[PDB]
Amino acid sequence: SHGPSFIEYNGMKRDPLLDPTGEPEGHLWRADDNDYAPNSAHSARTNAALISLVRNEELEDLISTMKDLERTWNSKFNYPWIFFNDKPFTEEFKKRTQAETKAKCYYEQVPKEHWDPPEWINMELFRESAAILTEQKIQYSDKLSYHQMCRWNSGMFYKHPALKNYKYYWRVEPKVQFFCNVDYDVFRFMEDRNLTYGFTINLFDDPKTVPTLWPETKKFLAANPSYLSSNNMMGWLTDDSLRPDHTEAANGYSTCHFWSNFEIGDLDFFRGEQYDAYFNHLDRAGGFFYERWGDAPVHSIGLGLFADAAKVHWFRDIGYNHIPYYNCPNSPKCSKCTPGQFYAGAPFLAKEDCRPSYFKHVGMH
Ligand code: NA
Ligand code: NA
Repeated sequence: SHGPSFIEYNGMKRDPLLDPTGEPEGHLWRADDNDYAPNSAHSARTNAALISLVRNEELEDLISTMKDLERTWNSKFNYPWIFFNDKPFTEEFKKRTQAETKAKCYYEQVPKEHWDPPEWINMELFRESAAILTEQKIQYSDKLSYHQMCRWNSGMFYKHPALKNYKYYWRVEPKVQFFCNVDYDVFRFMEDRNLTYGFTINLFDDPKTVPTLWPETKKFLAANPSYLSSNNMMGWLTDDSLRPDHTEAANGYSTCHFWSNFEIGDLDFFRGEQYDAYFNHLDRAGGFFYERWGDAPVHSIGLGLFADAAKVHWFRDIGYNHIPYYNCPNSPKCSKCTPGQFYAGAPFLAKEDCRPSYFKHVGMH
């Protein structure tokens, strides 16, 4: 039912999002039953934050996003927002953002050591490979800052001092929509079930951004044979049954990833020995700069090799859009999205959905 449609792969045959979509099973923490007052010192909030890497120039898009997340969820639960940027935030940014929430907002700067390329990266080699990716990649002109963002999301955000006393994060990107009321504390949902990571969308990537990522991953695994988890996603990570040319071009990796612009995650997974050693291996290999290794594939591979797959959750009930893709469930809590419509735009976008592989090899839990 949830398997692949072919005409050539052309997306999902029957999207599970069409099924009546409700809340997860088990105990759920409700706002009407608990102290979630924004300034209460004895609230039901766990140690979690909404986080966003965002520039001053993206303020208007951020405000639209905050309005959706607040209306659908955070106006009831009042978790804090923590904003990150390599430059200082303006007073206008601070005033406008804090005006959209009753929760506390924090404004943080990424340190130089978490943003500047590391010493071992040769900037001439960077510029040469960037010129080639610029020539090859569709609707793409390279910038150093894209690579710095990917590296920051991959290995640095969870080392930031501001997050030291936090265990969970919900990553939010400046220009996104949320469509569905969510009436339970998602952070404590994760905590009570010892969940590691939550996603809404699962996509193929551009193999040109990651050609040596899987080869470098295999080198890391050969050097650290005890790191591979028992409940791993090797079948999903190495699948070639939907788009075999992607898997060939990325040298053994399907390119499939959790679409990391949305994440709800356990910071302590990424801080752990296994994932962080993986990140540092990749950091030394140089592919964050000499290629364009995305934080999405890097997170997805890390989770798929080192996490328990039973602790990774599809948040099917969180209606979500980041252009051009959607997670829109069939629920009366949602509005202004079409249930089960994966994409908006030209029909060639349909094949970018990797959930039929993820659901086969890992599951829909
Ligand atoms: Na309450
Ligand atoms: Na290009």
